[PDB]
Amino acid sequence: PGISSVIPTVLEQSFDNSSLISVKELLLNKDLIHPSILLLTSHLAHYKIVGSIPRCIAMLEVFQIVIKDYQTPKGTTLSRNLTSYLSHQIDLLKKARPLSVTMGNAIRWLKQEISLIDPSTPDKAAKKDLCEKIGQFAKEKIELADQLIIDNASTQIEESTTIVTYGSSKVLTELLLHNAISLKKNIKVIVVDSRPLFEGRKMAETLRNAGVNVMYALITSLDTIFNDVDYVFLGAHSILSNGFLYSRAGTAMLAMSAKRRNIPVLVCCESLKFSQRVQLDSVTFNELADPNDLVNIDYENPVERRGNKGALLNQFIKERKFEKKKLAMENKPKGNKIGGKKGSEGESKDASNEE
Amino acid sequence: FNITETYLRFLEEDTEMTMPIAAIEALVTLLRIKTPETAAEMINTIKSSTEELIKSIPNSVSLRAGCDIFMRFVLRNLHLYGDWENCKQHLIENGQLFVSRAKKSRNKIAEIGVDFIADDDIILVHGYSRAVFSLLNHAANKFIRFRCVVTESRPSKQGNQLYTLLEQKGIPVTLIVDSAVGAVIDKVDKVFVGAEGVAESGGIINLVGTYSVGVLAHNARKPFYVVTESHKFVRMFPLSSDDLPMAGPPLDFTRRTDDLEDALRGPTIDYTAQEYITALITDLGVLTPSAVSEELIKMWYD
Amino acid sequence: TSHCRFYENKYPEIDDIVMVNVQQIAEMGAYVKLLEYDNIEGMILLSELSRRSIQKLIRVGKNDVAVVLRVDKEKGYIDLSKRRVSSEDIIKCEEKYQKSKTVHSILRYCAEKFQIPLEELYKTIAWPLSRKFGHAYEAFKLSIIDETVWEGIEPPSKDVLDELKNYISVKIRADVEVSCFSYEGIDAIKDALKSAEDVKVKLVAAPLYVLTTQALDKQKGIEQLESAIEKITEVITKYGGVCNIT
Repeated sequence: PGISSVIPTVLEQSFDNSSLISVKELLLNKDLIHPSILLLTSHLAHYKIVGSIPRCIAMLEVFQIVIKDYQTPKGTTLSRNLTSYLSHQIDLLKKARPLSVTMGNAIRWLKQEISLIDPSTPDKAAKKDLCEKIGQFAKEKIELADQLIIDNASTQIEESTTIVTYGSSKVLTELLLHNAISLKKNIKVIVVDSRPLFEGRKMAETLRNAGVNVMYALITSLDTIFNDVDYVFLGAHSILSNGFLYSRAGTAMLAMSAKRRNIPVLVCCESLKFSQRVQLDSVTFNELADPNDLVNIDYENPVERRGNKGALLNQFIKERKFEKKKLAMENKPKGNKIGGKKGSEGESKDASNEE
Repeated sequence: FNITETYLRFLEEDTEMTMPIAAIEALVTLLRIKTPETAAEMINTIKSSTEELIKSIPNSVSLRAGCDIFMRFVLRNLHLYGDWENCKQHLIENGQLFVSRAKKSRNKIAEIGVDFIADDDIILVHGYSRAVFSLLNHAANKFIRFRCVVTESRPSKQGNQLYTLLEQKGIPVTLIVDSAVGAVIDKVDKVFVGAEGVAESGGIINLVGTYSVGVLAHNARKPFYVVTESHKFVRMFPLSSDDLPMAGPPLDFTRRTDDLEDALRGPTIDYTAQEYITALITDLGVLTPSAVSEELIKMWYD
Repeated sequence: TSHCRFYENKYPEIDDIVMVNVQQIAEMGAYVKLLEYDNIEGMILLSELSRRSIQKLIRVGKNDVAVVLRVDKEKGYIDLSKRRVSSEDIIKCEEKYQKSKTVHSILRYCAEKFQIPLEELYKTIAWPLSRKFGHAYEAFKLSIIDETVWEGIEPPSKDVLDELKNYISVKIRADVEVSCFSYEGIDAIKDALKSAEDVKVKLVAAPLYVLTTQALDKQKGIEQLESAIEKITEVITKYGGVCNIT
């Protein structure tokens, strides 16, 4: 069935809203789970590249593999043990890493498609049309929509401009690549990064591989890099019905500084990214991770030192806690780019009712 | 047949024929000559004439907005796959009916937007829109008590023009300079504004000092008003505080001169964000914040 | 060069059905190009292309189904409609499009080989095939079974005509492992060669014989190869040896 309970480090006096645990190294599991799920869960447990957008694309492709591998039993019909098997997938995904919003809208789409097709049509004729529809759904709601964000941003950005960014969002990487290569402008791109993971480093590396004028910075060094900047792009994860921006780590800090230092904040988003759940602060529902990633003196990722820190359990109160998914305040961002072109953040739920 | 020339003929007219409504009426006249039966011959030539109009534009925004609504109405006509002739006759007729709707809307607003001005309130008015002044005149017709403060706006000297038009009515006034406009927000109940355009975001497209008014009022917590006729909506999203469509200067710094000729250059049109507007008034009900975007989403269906 | 219309005249009419490959989107509708009636632009409006949110529909991707409303036979202005085409007619629109696409593929080898303009070749073909016979696809199907449509109009290029017939019409490899332990075997292999060749049979090694059997409709090569295996087995059983065939 799986491994449950027994957690590393202290239970903590402050911040105990979410699960801090799970299976990293494979020990005692059911022998029916499709290996592509087992690969993705082992990926997302220690992932450096993904941030909202690519996670769902991978989740869709894994589902496409499962359906291609799916052969309907002679006794039990298509809608019999499929939905239980999918519930086993999600529960294993939940154990590894809390799901994104876009992942939820994908699952909801798939469960709608199961109910739409009745067990009466031939099995090989069924799955052949299904994967075609998923491919068209991935075309429309991701790839073609992404291209629409690209061109919407293209008109918005002025000629010869400085941009500061954060994260490892797929949409923004392609945005900047479009700016450097296809349009050919003088774009100075500054990238910022935190401590738990080097998302910005990876983005800067890819921009260097393109050949961009890149400065690489940290949160501590912000009040020096600004005093230059014209636009700030944030890697969206979810915008709520409120209009609040639930995104990655060092996001709100940047957003605040920008608002106070005149220059606006811009956020690129997808029509699949919006949710109807609501919150107002970072404490509400957080994506907590184990302090194991924050033990080492960083530099790269694996260095293995006999340093100063080591003990978490035996130490008399030493909560070295960090968060991953935080909240930006509502008024601070100004632009949102989506499937329906444009719209300010105070108009958040004009997509949810439009469906 | 020309469309820019037809718009140029309105010199001593104006006031009744509002600047966009006269351009929309000019669009309908150009449509009705060369047969609206064909959708390939006509729409493409309408698009070319709007492009020629934009190229001739020096510092106007509302003419581009008014074209969009026209286009939208034309496309919506034969959305019922109706007779290619009764749908056409309804399209040609909705030109004079469009101008007649500017009168009906003004009749609506001037009875709705007099409620905001309460018993004995000192007003600091900025800019000049036909909707805001019509509120001011038809409140005097309603026999209501209000004081007025004139802002010294500097485009083609608008403050002096506003002051003279207030004298013709019978309401006590005095000149206040836009530099000293901060020193007035204590003896002023409410601040009013007339806009050149209203943003997709919920912000405002206005004159040579309006953002400055918006911020000071936000500091003093005193209300900030925008009153207009409901046709000045563009699918425009000015991302930053100083970014707008221009044919002239976006802040130019000149070389050393002795004769003194190159000086004036400053941002003549300025944007203000959504937060600074307390209230917005049009004929499309009483609505301010996310309302503008919902209107634009409803129109564009995107 | 890819040009010239599929039909006889340049501009369409009223009620005639076409297939469009989408080029642009939004505002008006889509200034595009056709795959049924010329490569010039023919515009439609958002209303027509909706019926039944929409951004996900097509937006310059594949092909749809549209009917021509308004044609300007003076300078070049075309109007279309997507909604108007009935569900029974949609299948017929797709089949005419498939017929037009096959005609366009046929009249492209001619321009490549002899280095002559495609519009002149399209004009000389579309007079007995497209106007008199009915359509160019069914006339081509008549010509491959028994040449009767091609015999009417005289062709200036006959080498192109032979290259096109070869394209409408592939070798399948076969190896024979000869391991004879008989008194006479040379005369036997010569007899097996005279029955299989009279397609191309060559010698590489003493035990291995490499032969490529030609197929007209791809499946024809299997029946002739199986006949060749039967003929080799009949030859060597009498002399006193063994022939292994793969």
